[PDB]
Amino acid sequence: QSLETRAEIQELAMVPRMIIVQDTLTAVRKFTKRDVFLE
Amino acid sequence: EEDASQLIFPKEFETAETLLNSEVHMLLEHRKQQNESAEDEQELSEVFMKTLNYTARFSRFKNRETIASVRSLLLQKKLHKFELACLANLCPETAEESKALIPSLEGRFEDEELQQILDDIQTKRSFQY
Amino acid sequence: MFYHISLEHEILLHPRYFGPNLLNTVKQKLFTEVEGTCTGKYGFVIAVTTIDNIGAGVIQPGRGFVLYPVKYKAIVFRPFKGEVVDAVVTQVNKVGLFTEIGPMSCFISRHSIPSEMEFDPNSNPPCYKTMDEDIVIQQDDEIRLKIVGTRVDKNDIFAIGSLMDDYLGLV
Amino acid sequence: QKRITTPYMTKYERARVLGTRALQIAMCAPVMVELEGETDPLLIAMKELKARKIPIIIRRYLPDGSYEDWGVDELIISD
Repeated sequence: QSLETRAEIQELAMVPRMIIVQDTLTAVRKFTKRDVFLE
Repeated sequence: EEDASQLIFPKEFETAETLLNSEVHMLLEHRKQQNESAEDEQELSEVFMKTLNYTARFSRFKNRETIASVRSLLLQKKLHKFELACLANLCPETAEESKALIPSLEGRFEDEELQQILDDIQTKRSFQY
Repeated sequence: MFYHISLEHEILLHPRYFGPNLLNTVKQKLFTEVEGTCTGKYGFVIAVTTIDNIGAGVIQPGRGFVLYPVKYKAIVFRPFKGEVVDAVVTQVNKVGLFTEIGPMSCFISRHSIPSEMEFDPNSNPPCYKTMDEDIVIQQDDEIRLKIVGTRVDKNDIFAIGSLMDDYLGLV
Repeated sequence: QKRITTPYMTKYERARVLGTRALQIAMCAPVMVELEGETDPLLIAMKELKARKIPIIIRRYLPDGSYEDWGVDELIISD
């Protein structure tokens, strides 16, 4: 509710400052394969 | 747990110095003067006005010289600060009057010496007429 | 009784007063919070003489209000228990004399009044006069009384006096 | 003077200073820097820190009881 803690949370407690799914890593390996060609 | 007759009261007031009713009027007048003209501020509180009339009505001295003379005269003695304003404010007529009104004085003041002090206050206090 | 003291008061200042020379706003604010009030511990704060110093303004977390501990010199009216002081009568009733010791009001009970005194409702204005008629206490009469006890109510000090002790009366 | 704390400003100090200032700005507090249409209070305070204008003074309490008054402008922020 308070603005002060809201500002603090967005500055240090956000997910980017805290830190991939398995459905993307498997496709990433296939994506970077030399065989893959994109039109 | 505090009693003025036995000279028992909160330790904070020990450092404080007592003031006379007439003397406080001067301090209130100084406060009144600046507020009235020096600064544009809300009118003084009703409490301030009430005490101003009380001090003025019971003021026993005309000017600072009379107030200072009595303060200096009583300071030479071993009078306690609480009795300093109490004796001057009350203005006991005779020595017997002061001791009954002020039990503390009876402890360290004789019937003769104190009489020579109250009468001195009488020579200093003046009436309007 | 009037004394000279140095008190401490934490002043709450809104951020709206963070403009230039904000210390002036703090100084003038102190002339309204502790001025004209009646603390139950030190009595009525009738007036403020001068300001000693202003401490550093600490910002309270979450609240956002900066707290300014300021020291000032003021004169208080603290009625000590068992102290004899002059008083002014404001009204008289069958219950007893109603006195006024400066800013506060002190009430005198009928029992505390000497038995020789007798209330007179016929006389205009009412005044506790004894049968001998030697001493009479009218309204706005300077009388001396001894405060047997004092009680603090609703941020105000109410005093109870008595005239049983010797030399208490018109003199 | 004789200050031994790091010249830089910690992340915790930066978050609190901006948060407290942003709360103050939302309470009709004056803004030192020029206003160019930034409505959100946090943005107003963020540029104030960049321009080194925030009046807030950080009093870092040492574990021994001593305190050091470090100004936000004096401290070296990271942008």
